[PDB]
Amino acid sequence: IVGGQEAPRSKWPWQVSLRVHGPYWMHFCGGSLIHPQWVLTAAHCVGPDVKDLAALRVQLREQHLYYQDQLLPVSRIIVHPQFYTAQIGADIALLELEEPVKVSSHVHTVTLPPASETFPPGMPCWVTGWGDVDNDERLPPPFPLKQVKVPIMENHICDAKYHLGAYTGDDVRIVRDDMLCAGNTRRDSCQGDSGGPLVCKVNGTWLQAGVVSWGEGCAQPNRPGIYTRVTYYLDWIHHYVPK
Ligand SMILES: NCc1cccc(C2CCN(C(=O)c3cccc(-c4cccc([B@@-]5(O)Oc6ccc(C(=O)N7CCC(c8cccc(CN)c8)CC7)cc6O5)c4)c3)CC2)c1
Repeated sequence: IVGGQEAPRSKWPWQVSLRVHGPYWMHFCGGSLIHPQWVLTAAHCVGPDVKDLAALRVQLREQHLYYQDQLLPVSRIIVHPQFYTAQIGADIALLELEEPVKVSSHVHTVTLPPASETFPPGMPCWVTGWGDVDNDERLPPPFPLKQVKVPIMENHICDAKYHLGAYTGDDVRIVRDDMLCAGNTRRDSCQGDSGGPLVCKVNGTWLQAGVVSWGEGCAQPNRPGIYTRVTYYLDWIHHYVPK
């Protein structure tokens, strides 16, 4: 997370950290709890190639990475079958946990948007995670969960911005219809936040609008952050995750 601030303990109780086995169980991507056995994340965090499940674990909401880890194993990685790269799209995946988690005020699910919600500009939305605090700047220890309020840009503004300073033909779409843009040069996600949630408050409920997907660097001029658009993938999600 670039810009913004350390998150409060009572906020983002759905935030998840994904961990890869090595010298230590290292954070590489975010996720969100959308059901007691289901984490929603980005496909590029776990694919496109098939990983060893035993090398992957999940950590539920933690104010600081590593200090009070209670890792949780994973029984299934479902990755969207359209997925090959983030730039093409369908950068969305699901993790099933070996057990259902227990829900509380500290730790509970996020609500998915109804298919009609467009998330127009001037909606207040926050993105969260333990990723880099700028281009090539690691989040320093003690690795607090960060948040930043990001302005949503309409898809067509954002596509056009990605064409400024580019050779790519204006008619050749870069920001796709299954994607969502937010951020500016002060406020953005970065590496390490991929797979975590962009959430927007609507009628006093938090809805996850996006999954942190990609961008040309972080908080770079004319390069807003790009997120997978959750509305686009509800039917796919619901094929696996009960209502
Ligand atoms: N601010 C929002 C935000 C949120 C989260 C994360 C980000 C980051 C996204 C990635 N970043 C980019 O700037 C970026 C931007 C655009 C495109 C890319 C990108 C472009 C093309 C490919 C990829 B890649 O992710 O997709 C890949 C597919 C394959 C490979 C690979 O295996 N190699 C590359 C090709 C190499 C190669 C070269 C020559 C010949 C061969 C054949 N033997 C093979 C071999 C290694 C490597 C790959 O990298 C990424 C990266 C940094 C910031 C941003």
